[PDB]
Amino acid sequence: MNADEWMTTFRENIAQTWQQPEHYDLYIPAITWHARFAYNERPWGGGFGLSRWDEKGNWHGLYAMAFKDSWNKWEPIAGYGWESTWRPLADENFHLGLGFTAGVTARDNWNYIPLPVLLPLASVGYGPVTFQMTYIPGTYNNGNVYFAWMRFQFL
Ligand SMILES: CCCCCCCCCCCCOS(=O)(=O)O
Ligand SMILES: CCCCCCCCCCCCOS(=O)(=O)O
Ligand SMILES: CCCCCCCCCCCCOS(=O)(=O)O
Ligand SMILES: CCCCCCCCCCCCOS(=O)(=O)O
Ligand SMILES: CCCCCCCCCCCCOS(=O)(=O)O
Ligand SMILES: [Li+]
Repeated sequence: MNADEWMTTFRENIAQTWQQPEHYDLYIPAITWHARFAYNERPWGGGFGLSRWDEKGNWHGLYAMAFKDSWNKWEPIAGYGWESTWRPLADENFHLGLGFTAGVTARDNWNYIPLPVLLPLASVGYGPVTFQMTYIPGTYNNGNVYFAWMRFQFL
């Protein structure tokens, strides 16, 4: 795909989620686990966002969250999320998704200097209740971890 076009469509999709949002979400960090067991830490925090389901049935969100990181220091993050969404069952309320988030975070490790974030997203949910997650890539201490939250859609 073309990058000028891609960029305008991305920017467009962000602006429509801010200007014409459909719902709010409550984000409740739930669980982290490692991808390569030889896991279950439970982060404290929370967040809020705006979201919509588009004409293709795909999810868009703008969010702001804060959680305790792996040194038990507050870690804020804000960004955009998108998922390609499928509703494969007879009850259309079940939804499965895969996508990405782009945003900015900051950590105590680096004196809260802002850091750009680009990570994958996946989710499964029923109606307004969704278990959604990311994966932090890295080989050795850096990452290889999943982080999941409950997302409760309201209004
Ligand atoms: C509770 C959510 C907070 C999320 C982070 C802030 C989003 C900033 C605006 C994005 C839309 C860009 O604005 S627009 O004027 O181009 O449409
Ligand atoms: C860089 C900061 C990002 C915002 C985090 C929210 C701070 C609220 C104050 C709780 C202090 C600690 O309270 S405790 O519930 O953790 O004991
Ligand atoms: C739709 C909501 C999306 C929420 C995404 C949460 C990502 C948190 C981790 C940021 C990167 C941290 O990188 S680190 O290597 O410094 O840990
Ligand atoms: C937490 C796990 C997320 C998994 C995401 C991948 C979902 C792929 C589903 C295809 C749906 C079936 O096809 S459908 O065309 O009938 O909808
Ligand atoms: C639409 C009517 C109002 C919403 C209440 C639905 C409660 C769903 C709880 C389970 C979600 C579990 O996620 S699951 O999709 O894997 O089951
Ligand atoms: Li709404």
